[PDB]
Amino acid sequence: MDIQMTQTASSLSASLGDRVTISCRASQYINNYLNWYQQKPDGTVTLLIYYTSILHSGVPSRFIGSGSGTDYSLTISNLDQEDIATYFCQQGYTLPLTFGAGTKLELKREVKLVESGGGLVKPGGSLKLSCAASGFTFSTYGMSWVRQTPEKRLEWVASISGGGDTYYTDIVKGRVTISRDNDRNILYLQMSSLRSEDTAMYHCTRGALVRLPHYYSMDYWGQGTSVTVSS
Ligand SMILES: COc1ccc(-c2cc(Cl)c(Cl)c(Cl)c2)cc1Cl
Ligand code: NA
Repeated sequence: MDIQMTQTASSLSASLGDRVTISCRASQYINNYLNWYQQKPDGTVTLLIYYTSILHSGVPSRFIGSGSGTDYSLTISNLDQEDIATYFCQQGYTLPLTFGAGTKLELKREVKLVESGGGLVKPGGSLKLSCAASGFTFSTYGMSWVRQTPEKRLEWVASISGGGDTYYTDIVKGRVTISRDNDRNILYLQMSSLRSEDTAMYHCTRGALVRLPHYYSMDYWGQGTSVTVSS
């Protein structure tokens, strides 16, 4: 069954210099295969921590990731203006990949992925999303689509290995097809028979293999392309 990730706090209110702790609970054991993402106010998503406690490139040791079993946390000390953002945890232990609903921090008082092809369609319509990749050896990396719903949740849609193996979340199976062109360095999502609940911003992400056989982090995110499905 699906692993539910729970972030009990939807927002925490803090002052500059404060220390804040964001909880993340898994509904079952995830073997410490927990990633944390930061989404800035402008929508940009970056990887923050992977494998519970390993800091991603560029992240200062003011951030500490902790936890085991089902109980995890992210602590940010010496809170800075640049930390005002929404933080999401994500388990990478079993499919479907699942995210917590996010915890916003509020104050009191190179590699490129570019998505295109979104649009507005009626239920039952079709769209082809594209993600142009540059700045890395595209054919060696797993790639994914992750959508952000109007309620601001992150939902994994599909992933494809460098060699073309594919994986989908159940609710899109048989309705979308992920594919890639390793000569043109483009990732695709063909969407058919669209449904209203598919309305979301679709982000393409690069997967970094953390531990075999298939524990990944999403180490780079595009800004997304919007899909709207309306009667
Ligand atoms: C059987 O379990 C799995 C199979 C595949 C993937 C998976 C996750 C990501 Cl993010 C990428 Cl990019 C890829 Cl290519 C595969 C993950 C799991 Cl847990
Ligand atoms: Na507030």
